[PDB]
Formats: sequence, C-alpha cells, structure tokens
Amino acid sequence: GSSGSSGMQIGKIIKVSGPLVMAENMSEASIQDMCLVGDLGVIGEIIEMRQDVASIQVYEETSGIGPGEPVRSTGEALSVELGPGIISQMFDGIQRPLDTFMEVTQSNFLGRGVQLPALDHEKQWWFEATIEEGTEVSAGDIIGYVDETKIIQHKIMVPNGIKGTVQKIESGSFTIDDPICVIETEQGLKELTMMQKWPVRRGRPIKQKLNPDVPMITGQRVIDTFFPVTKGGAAAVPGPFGAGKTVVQHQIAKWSDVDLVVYVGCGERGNEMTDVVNEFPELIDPNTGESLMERTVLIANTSNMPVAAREASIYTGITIAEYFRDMGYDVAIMADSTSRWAEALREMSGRLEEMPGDEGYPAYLGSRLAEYYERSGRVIALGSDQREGSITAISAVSPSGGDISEPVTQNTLRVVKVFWGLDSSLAQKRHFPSINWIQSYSLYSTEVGRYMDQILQQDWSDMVTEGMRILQEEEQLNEIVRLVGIDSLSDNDRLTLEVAKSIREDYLQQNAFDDVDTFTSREKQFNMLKVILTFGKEARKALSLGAYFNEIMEGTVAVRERISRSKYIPEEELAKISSINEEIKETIQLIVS
Amino acid sequence: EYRTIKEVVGPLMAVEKVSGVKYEELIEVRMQNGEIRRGQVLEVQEDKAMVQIFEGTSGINLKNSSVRFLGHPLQLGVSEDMIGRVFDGLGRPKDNGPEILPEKYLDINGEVINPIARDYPDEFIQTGISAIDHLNTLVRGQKLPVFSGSGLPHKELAAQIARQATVLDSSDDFAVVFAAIGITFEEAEFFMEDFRQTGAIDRSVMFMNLANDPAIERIATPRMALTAAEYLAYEKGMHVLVIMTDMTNYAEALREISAARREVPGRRGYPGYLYTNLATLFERAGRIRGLKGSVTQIPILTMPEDDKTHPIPDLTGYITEGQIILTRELYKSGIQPPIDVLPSLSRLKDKGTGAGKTREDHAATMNQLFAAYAQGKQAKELAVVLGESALSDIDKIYAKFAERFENEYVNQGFYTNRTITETLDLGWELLAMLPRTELKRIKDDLLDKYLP
Amino acid sequence: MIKEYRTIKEVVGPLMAVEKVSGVKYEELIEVRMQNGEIRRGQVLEVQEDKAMVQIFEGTSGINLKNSSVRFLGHPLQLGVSEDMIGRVFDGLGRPKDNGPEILPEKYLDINGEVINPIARDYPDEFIQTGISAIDHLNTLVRGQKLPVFSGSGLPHKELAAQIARQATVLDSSDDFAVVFAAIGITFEEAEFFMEDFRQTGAIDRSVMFMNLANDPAIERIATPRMALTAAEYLAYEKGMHVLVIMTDMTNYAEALREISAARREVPGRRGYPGYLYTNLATLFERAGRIRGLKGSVTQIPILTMPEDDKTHPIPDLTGYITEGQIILTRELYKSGIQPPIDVLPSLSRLKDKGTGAGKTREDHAATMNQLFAAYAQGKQAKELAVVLGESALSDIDKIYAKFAERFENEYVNQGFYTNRTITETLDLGWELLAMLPRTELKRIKDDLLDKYLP
Ligand SMILES: [Cl-]
Repeated sequence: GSSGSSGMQIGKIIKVSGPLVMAENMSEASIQDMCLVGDLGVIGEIIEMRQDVASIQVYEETSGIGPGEPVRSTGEALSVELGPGIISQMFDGIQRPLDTFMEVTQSNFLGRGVQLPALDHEKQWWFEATIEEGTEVSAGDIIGYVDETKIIQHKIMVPNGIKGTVQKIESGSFTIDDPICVIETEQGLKELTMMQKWPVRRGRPIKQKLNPDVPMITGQRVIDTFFPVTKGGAAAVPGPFGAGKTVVQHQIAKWSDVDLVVYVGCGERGNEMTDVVNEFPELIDPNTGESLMERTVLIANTSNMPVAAREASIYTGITIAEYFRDMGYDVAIMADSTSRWAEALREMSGRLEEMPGDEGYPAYLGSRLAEYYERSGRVIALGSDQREGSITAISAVSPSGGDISEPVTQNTLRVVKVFWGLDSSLAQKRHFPSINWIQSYSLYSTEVGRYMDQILQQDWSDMVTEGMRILQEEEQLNEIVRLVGIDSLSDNDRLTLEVAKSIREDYLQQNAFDDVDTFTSREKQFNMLKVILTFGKEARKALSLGAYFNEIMEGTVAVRERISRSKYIPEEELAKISSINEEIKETIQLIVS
Repeated sequence: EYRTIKEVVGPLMAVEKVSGVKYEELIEVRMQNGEIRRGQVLEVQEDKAMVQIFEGTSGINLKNSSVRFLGHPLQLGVSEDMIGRVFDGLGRPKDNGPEILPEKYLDINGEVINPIARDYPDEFIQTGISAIDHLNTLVRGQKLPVFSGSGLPHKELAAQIARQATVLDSSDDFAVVFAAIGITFEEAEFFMEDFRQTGAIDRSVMFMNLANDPAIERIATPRMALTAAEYLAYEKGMHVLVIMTDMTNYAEALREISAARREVPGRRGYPGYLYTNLATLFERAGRIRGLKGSVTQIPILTMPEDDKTHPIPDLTGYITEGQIILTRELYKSGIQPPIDVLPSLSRLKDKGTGAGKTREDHAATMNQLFAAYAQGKQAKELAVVLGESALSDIDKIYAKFAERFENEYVNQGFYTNRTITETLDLGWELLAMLPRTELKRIKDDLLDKYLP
Repeated sequence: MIKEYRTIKEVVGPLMAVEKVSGVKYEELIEVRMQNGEIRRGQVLEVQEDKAMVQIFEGTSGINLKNSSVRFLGHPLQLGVSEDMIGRVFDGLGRPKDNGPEILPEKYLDINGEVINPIARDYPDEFIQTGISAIDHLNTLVRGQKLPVFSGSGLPHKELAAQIARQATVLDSSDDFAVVFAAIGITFEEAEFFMEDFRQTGAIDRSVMFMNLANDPAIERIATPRMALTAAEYLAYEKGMHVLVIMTDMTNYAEALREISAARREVPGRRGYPGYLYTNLATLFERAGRIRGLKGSVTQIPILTMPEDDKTHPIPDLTGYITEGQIILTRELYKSGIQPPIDVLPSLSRLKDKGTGAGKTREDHAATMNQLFAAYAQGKQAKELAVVLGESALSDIDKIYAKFAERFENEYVNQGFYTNRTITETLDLGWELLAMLPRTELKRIKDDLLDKYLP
C-alpha cells in the first residue's frame, strides 16, 4: 500500500492519441476488460497488454484527457445487462439508456463519463415462478417468466455456468436485484435474480445450429418472391446513397413475422433514429393491439457520436438478439450500416499502427464480419426444453460510389446467402424498392420454392422461375432496342417486354407509404403473380393462333389496367384478383375471333 | 509557459517536460522575435506533447522560443452582436467593426444532440426558388446540399438563397450564417458586395476564409460558423440557415493536413475518416424537442470531374437528406438556376409542404410535374436518336412541356424571388398543357378546384 | 519434466512474447495456461536469446499476462493418426467433435510432413472418371493430381465438389476413395451441405473430417489443412489407401496467413499478403501424388473463391502456378443455367496427356478435345459479336460456330449435378457436336479418326 493504507490497483494514463489511450500499472487487468479512463472516467476497453502497460480503446470522446490521470479497471469484459426492462428501450452503443441519460444530466446533449445502469434496477416486476423446487436445472432452463409486454413473455433462464437443483423459488413482486431463486450447486448455494450479464464479444452458447429453411414473410413482393430470406438467414443490402435503404429496412422491421426486432443505428443519421422512435409506437397491430415499439430494442450510435462505439453497438445488438433467441423466439437484427463499423476498425487500426490490408482496413476485417454473421442462424437453444429459436440478420452496406467490389461488401457476400443490391438508377426512376432484380440473388430460393409449393399446394416455384426468365429476357431485348429500336422486334418479343413491364410496375414496384400496398400477404402475392403470368400465357397462345401483337394490346386495355390495380385490392377481397384470370381468357379469345 | 521545445520536423513540433497537457488543447508559441503563433496538441505522451502550428514552423528558433498551454480547445466567443458582422476563419473581425464582447466562449466542436432529444426536421423555409421550394422543398432542420462543378453558377445561387430565404408568418427570428471556405479574394469580394448591396448583411453572420489562409484555419471555418448558428438557434430561439461553400476546398485542406501527419490515405487519397469528419459538421443540423429554434444547412460543393461517385459528393450524399444538382447542359441553355430536378431530391420535403405550410395542392402537383417532365425529357431524347416522326402526338406534347418547364419554371433568374404561391400557380399553368386525362397523379377534387 | 514459464511479456492480438526462456525451438508447440485454467495451443514463430514469439491458434481474449503460463511441449504440432480416424469428425486442431471415443493413436506425425523425393515419385496417369464431361474430356483428372476448383461467392463450387467425390472412379477396378475433408472458415450451412451429402451417400463411413468454421478462431486455419494432409498422406502411404482430399475455402487460409503476417509487421508483398504466400501454398498442394512401390495415392481438389472474381488476385494466381491445372466456374454460365457452370476456356489440366488415349479412355480423346476447344473459342467469339452487331454481321461459317457454342454450353457442359456420364458417352456426344461443322473445318483431327467416328 501507500501512506499506511491500501486499495485497488489504479492505472495511470501515459498516452492519449484520439480514441486510443495507453495506461501503466494495469497488471491486474485482463485483455477485453472494461475500464474507466481519466478524471472523467470514460468507458474504455483493454485490447493489448505490454508488461504492465495497457492499450485501451475508448468508447467516448477523449478530448481534454491527458497523462497522469487515473484508470480504473472493472475486472469484467464489455457486457450487456439482460433482464426485464430491456424491451422498448433506446440505448447507445454501450447499452446506456438515452432517455434516462437525458433526465439525469438534464441536458439535450451527450456528456461524458456518465455511468448509468442499462436497466431500471428499481422497477417492480411480477415474477411468475413456473418451475418446482427440487428440480435439477442447467443453463437455459426456464424458472419463470415476466409479462414485460402484453404479448412478449420475458423468460427467466438459468445463467450459463450454473448447474444444480432448485432449493427455493416463489412468485411475487421483485426488482431485478432481488434474489428470486436459490440453486443448490456443487460449489455451494447460489442465488439468481431476473438479470444476467453477458460479454458482447462472445456468442451466447447453443446446443446446435439448424438449417434456416422457413421463409420470412416481409410482405415485400420483390423479396418474398424472388430473393427471399429464411428465419435464421442473413441478407446484405449494399447500395449507393439515396437508394431507399432506410425505407426497405423499416418495412422489414414493421412487417416481418418475428417476435422481436433489434434495430442498430450504426454510424448513420440521427434523424433516422428519431424517425424510428416517433413512428414505431404509432404502428399498431390490429390483432393484438400492440405497437411495433413494444417488441423492438433500439441501439443508436450516430455518425457524429464516438467512432469506436460503432463497433460496440453491433455487438451490443447481436448479444441482445441471442438472449431473446435463447428463450425460443424468432428475432430480426438490423445493422445499418455495417460499413461504418468497418470504418471504426480502420480508425483504430491506424492508431495502433497496424499493417493495413484491403483499402486500409485491418487484416482481420474478414474474420470479424464472418464471426458476426455466424452468430445469426436458427438454433436449438440450451435447456432440457431443447427449444428452437432464430436470429435473422439484415445488414446495410454503404460501398463508396455504389461499387460492391470493395472489402466490406465482398467479405460479407462471402458468408451471407442473400444479396439485395440497391440501384441508384431505379431510385431516380421512382422504382421502389430499388432492388436490382438482375444483380440480386438469394441462395435460399430453391429451398423456399419447395416450402412454398408445399404450403400453397401450387406450382409457385415454377411461377417464380418463369417470372425471372422473363425479366432476364427483357434485359437481353432492351440491349437490342437500344441498338435497332423497338420497332425491329417480332410480335413474340414485343409481348415479352410488355409482360416484363407488367412484372416490373405491377408487382416489383411497391409503395411503402400506401396503406394497402405497404404489405402484401403470401396469398395475395400468389394471386397477383398468377394473373400477370396468365396474361402472358394467353397472349402467347393468341400470337401462335394468328393474332397480331398490336391487336392484342388494343383489345386488352381494360384488363391490363385492372391487373395494374390489383396491388391495391384489400386483403379481404382477394377474389377480385383471382377473377381477373377469367377476364383475361375471355377478352383474348374474343380478339382471336 | 515552457521553454522546452525539443524537436521541429516540418509543421510538427515536440514539446517536452510538460504536465497537465490534454489531447486537442490549444497552444501558443511565443517565437524568439516576439511573433505569436497558435497550435494544437495532436498527441500527448508522458512528458511530451506533439503539436501542429497553424501558421507553420518556418523561422522558429527552438531554444529561444516558448510554448504556452492555454487549457482549452479551439473556441468561439459568441454574442448576439455577431449579426451584421464579418469574421475570418478563426472568428476574428474582418470588417473593421467595433469591439465584440462575448457572452461566453464555446468549444467549436460543439456537442452531440442526444438522439432521443433530437426533433425531426419540420416546417417550410421559402428560398424563393421554384425548383427548390416546390419539387425539392427545404425544411427547417434539414441538411440539403448543392452539388455543382467548376464554372457553374453555384456562387450566384448561394447568394440568391442567402438573401431570399425566409420563414412565413414569423417575423424577426430568422438569420443566415454564411461560411466561405478556401475561396479566392475576388469571390469573397463578390459575396461581401452582394450581401451589403441587398441588405442581406443585416441578418447575416459571415465567416470568410481564403485560398491562401492556413489549411487548419480552413477546416476550423465551418465549425466556427456552426457554433455561431447553434448559439443563435438554441440559445436565442432563432431559425438559422447555414450556407457553406466550397466543401471541396474543405476536403482538400483536410487531405493536406492528413498528408502532413503522414496518415494512411483512403480512397482517392482522402483521409479514411472523411465520412466521419463531414458527419461531425453536417449532423449539427436539426431541431431539438422542447426548444424553439433550428439549424438548417446547405453545404455547397463542386464535384471533381463532374463525378458524383468521387468521395466528396459521394460521402456527402450518404450524410445529407437529398441533394440539389446543377448541370452544364442546363447552364449552357441559359437556365438560371441550372437545377436538374431529375437527379435532385429532398427526403424530408413532406414535413414542409401542404395546407398550413405551403398549400394543399403542393404534393400532388409536384408528383405530376416531376412525372410529366421525366416523360417529356424521355420523348425529347427519342426525337434525337430516331427523329421527330418517332414520337406520338402525346409524346410531342410532353416534349413541348419539358421545354416550357425548363424555360419558364426552372429558369427564373438569379435576382428574382418567387413566393410559394407564385410557384404553385405557375405549375398549374404548365400542367394545363397536358390533357386532364393524363394528370393521373392528381385526384379529381384538386383538378376541379385549381386547374386553369 | 514439463517445461513451463510464468513470464509472459506481451499479448498483442494473435501474438504473444515470452521472456527468460531456455531450450525453446523454432516451430515448437506451446500451450497457454490461462488464469482461469483454460488451455489454448500455439506455435513458436521465432526464438532469440531468452525470448520466444508465439502465435495463438484460439486467440488471446480474456488473458491475464501475470497469472498465465506458457508450456513448451518439446516438439512441433503433431497429429495422432490411426485408421480409426475413418468415419470420425474433428475440429480445426484435430480434436474429436462428434461425441465419439478418443482415438488411441498408432503414432504421432509432424503436420508439416516431409517432401517426397522426386526420384521416388510415381507419375500420375490413372484416368479418374468423374462423370462430368467438361472435366473427363477437356480437363482430365488423374489419380494423384492436384486439380482445384476456382470459384466465387454465390457460385455452386460445393455442388461440383460433392458431385466429383460422389461419382469419381478409375476404370476396370473396384478401387474406391477414402475422403479427407477440410473445412476452412466456411459457414455452418456450407459445411452442413457436405455433411448431409456424405451421410446420404454413406461416404461418411469412408471419410475423415477436419472442421474449422466461420465461428472458429481464424489463426486455427493455418494448421487445419496441414492436419488434413497429414491424415491423407498417412492413409495413403502407410495404410495403402487411395485418398481424395477436398479443402474449402483456401482463400480463408491465405487470409489467416495475412493476419499473422500483418500482426508481425512483416514486409508486405502484393495486397498485403506475405512474400512467402507461394511457398506456403506449395507446401500444401505439393502434398499429393503417388510413390513408386506403394499402392496408395493422394488426389487433391482444393477449392477457393477468387476475390472480386479476379483470377489475377494473388490467391488464384499463385495457386495456378502450383496446381496441375484448374477448373473455373463463372457467374455468366451460372446465370444461364449451366450446371456445372464450368468455363472450359480458362480451365486446364496439366496431366491429361498420359491419362488418356488408347487403352485408357479412347483413341479419339485428344483430337476431339483440341477440336472442341478450338470450335468453342471461335463460336463463343461469334456469339458475342452477333449479340451486339447482329446475326447478319457474321460470315456463313461463323454463324455455324455461333450455334455450336450454344449447343456446346447447353448440352455438353450443362449436364446436371447428378448426371454421371461414362467417358464413351462423353466422347460420342462430342462427336455429335463436331458433326455440326463442315469436315473441312476439323483441322485438329486426322482423316483416319474422321472416317471412323464422324457421323
Ligand atoms: Cl443514403
């Protein structure tokens, strides 16, 4: 000790270079440990250790900090608090509650060195004990639940590392700090609360991964039909600026059939986070009467917030997703944008004076991205229940100039099976969503095709294949029109263009801000595509029976206009869509006569 | 005060035997000849501080020079008396005006608005420019840039918006903050003379940074401007419009400073943190829940080689909420301003249009005018490649529409202010060219009421 | 006596420095005993004076320097081999992953192996019928060859690799292949595709698997293919088996090499890849072939994705200078529905001459292969011209070639991932396509073959 007494080890700052701080006398601290840096006590993480000198990645601004100031390690890795009080909250990158942040500091602006618990440790929750005393338990087992919202049960699980028999447990009103259960372990008696901590850089353990083979219903026609993602799948959304990336991801958040959405604003616009908190509570489910905000967790670290905290926000989010996955839920995790996460890594790599890899990004960029996406997936969770859960990852990428050959997009496409390439020329043409249907792909299409054929008892996969064949042929025909002019094409090729045109603007094009067009059910999608394809089929036969292309178009003005309105037909009047098929058959046969 | 300068290597200087020195702390070098230069701590290690001097290290004798550590980062002394005054890049008076007495001094980096405290951009700002107010509406709290090029009249457009911009039904609470970045003396003189001649100076604060000013001063300039804007907006309750040009000179200065520190260059040689750096400027725009006032930004930039994928317009577009595009094709046609509405966009325009803000027919006519103009331009290009006989009778009408749209609507002159009412009425005149049956984006209630 | 020091000096990413050591050797296997009792293996990259620099396969997350120890095992990294490895699944470091028994090893082998004496080598010339025409005829695989698949993200290289392993056989023999499969940084779903195929066909009972997935530590990937090849050469040269080695994705191996090279601040080569990338890849791919007097063999099918689909990238470029040809998949053929989407023009086999012809395949093999290549290159050129300048812009003969190249892609190359063609079926089909061309155009084939086979 010193001067007659002794306490804990106190590091001393010896260097400050932006978000990188070096501190000596840190021998008791471990790699990945969280520490409080400087007089202000800003949140930092130990990433390297040379003798007793720690290299620290700081998640707040370091302006105004210098050598000689103290550093205090917490002895624990970067972690999240996991318990009741987490749903419907807006956190920053390191899981600090932003509304509470504002109330405590009494400021509209972000200060530094503010220590806040992630959850409300004073709030009373009703714990409903569901397990019996004398029961042998291990990690993942449910001991009880909390109705955190009217729909979502917050299942209280035995934490990883705990194993034994339940000694005492009873229902009642507790905070997340009160002991609700006593476990008799081999290492003695351990008491559990409703909250557990978990290090964000370590994926939460599972029994085993499963094939993600059930398609997600986003209600977005271009996605569900041609480039579908499955529950437990991963999808990259790389696009240039101004291509509608935020509208697309918001559509998926509000309409997808998942139990919970984790939305991560990583290095992007503050107004888009403001849009979410304003809009999500207003989006009310007709069935349950719950808002989208009542099943959403928001993590925000905007472009002008601390750069290192961009990386933090990514791991904070996926770890919360894994937590709810472990309960047996289907979770969507939206990362917008993963490009800004990579930029953070590049900034720190420079401060550390590392050898740059592709485009100045560190050499471990690829493996970091791979490790992140491998944490998504459908799983059997731990617990005697052997319950199933999933995490579906939707990630925006922002490649400079829209050029997807850059490292972030390329390394992502190495490990994800779905690519929704956004297009600037489509966005200018008011074609929304701006997904390039020629460049995009989904490696789940074949498996989803089988699932759809089975659940619909229709030849859906053949219809999807035919629809894409037509679009691909359209691209070939459009090159010819560019060179010779459209008047040089045969009647058969003129028809293909019109059918492709119908697919493009009657099906692919979808208005997110139209009350009916904003969501299209699986059943409605089938009827719409069937009708579009039927017109082409009947018109094709008309041509082979001696009818001319011009005659077919002139005599089918009314029915083609009806096909183009089918997207606005209410979900309870889908008979109005299917009946178009007969009208097509009638009018065209009349034209032949 | 330390007399312990140890090393000078280029614009970089190492000072030893120091204590209590912080990252980004401002320093002051008293040269052996009494000359004073300011600097900034780039890095601090044990007893050493690495500093960069704004004006350079030429002529400095190490042993006979001293360094004072000021104990604060770069700051602006703010007051409401800044209105009508002209300052340089570092906030020093440039107009030979009276003494400026600051209410307080503010870190020019400002603070980050809590995302939960942030208020979505809302309400109309009338620029007086039809192509903007109607089709690409500027909203209070929005960042809406102008993408231009060398030889294009962005400086005339900047000065026009600066003097014409206003909020309706709200008197004596609007201000313009004008930041000139790395521009020549003569273009600075253009702006100064125009503001004074029109009287725009009386509601403006001006920060004028020149091409031959230190590169560090050039990058401090927009932060001085935005610090003044936030003070006027959030502390005085004003609606403040911030116009800054040329953002391309800003990025060049940033690259020059980056190279001096021998940092690893990113795409096209610009710093790897170019996006982040631009964001720390552009995200200062917005509104705050519970506060009167707003900061709105119009960054103006020249696209190198007219290339929109160049890092400067590209990263800007990833940050801003739309963009106003000037083109040479329209400039060569004498269209003033030469705004091309086809690639131009305002993302937040919905929050500043409609009844009570502009007029009830705003959105419908905008959708229709944009759609008709795109079809008109498409028909025009068809006549070019295949001839006039390749167009139908309707295609000919749309082609003629696109001509009058450019010649009469978009083209208004650089000294002509159109009220939103005049803009909307003029839009109905052009729409009347088309058959009523072709106005499919407008419902019958609006057609019956307004269509001339 | 176990050598262990509690003197860890620094921990930086995948690298660690230990001081005050003695008797430590270059490439010696180490084990880090962490403060919580966890064990992580590593490898000595450098020794000087009383210091040692080590790379940690499982990373250094959570390590406390003061309270951890480093054990030096007195030998380099080894694999405990046994024929009991057959039908077993291991991880990237050769530890059981399938909840089955621990192997009682027959012996332990340095996973670096040894170089086969060139004079001891037997030249590979035994035709392997894959059933895939684009391979069997034009890019012939022989037993003991190393013939990789060059692909890209989103392309069906796993489908092709599985089909080859499924259908491959030599003729006039009931020899089978023991399969050694190495997963290197691939995803669960990629790995599971192979596991499911191996289980359905029952090939899993003929297989040894070493699995490093995308969630597994990256530096572990440097050891994994050496593990797999040590198992392969053991089964082949000590247990007399014919071994087929499939390793994917080799790009993930090179990326791991670059991570270590960057961490060591070594002088970088192209794209940040170390100067020794060629040599390093060669130490893997040259571990294939046959040995005089020995019954077994090692055939390699490495798989790599070309970054940005760029064949001139260091990874496929250097691999191409080492391997005995390459099979290239393209996005263009894939999008046209070609299965497998093999582009035969940039593809190659360097061992096709002595593995084909009379008494091996058929006497018309080499002639038809050359004529098909020539006709396809000319036809592909004509198609591309006609699609831009019009079908009437081609000469009368080029118009024939344009149609040939189309039928060639659609009927010859495109056969399906579950279609197994005999070499005779492949050669006869080739003749049907050559019959589209005028006999005067068939200049690569002599009159004796034309008179005999040409319809
Ligand atoms: Cl954007």
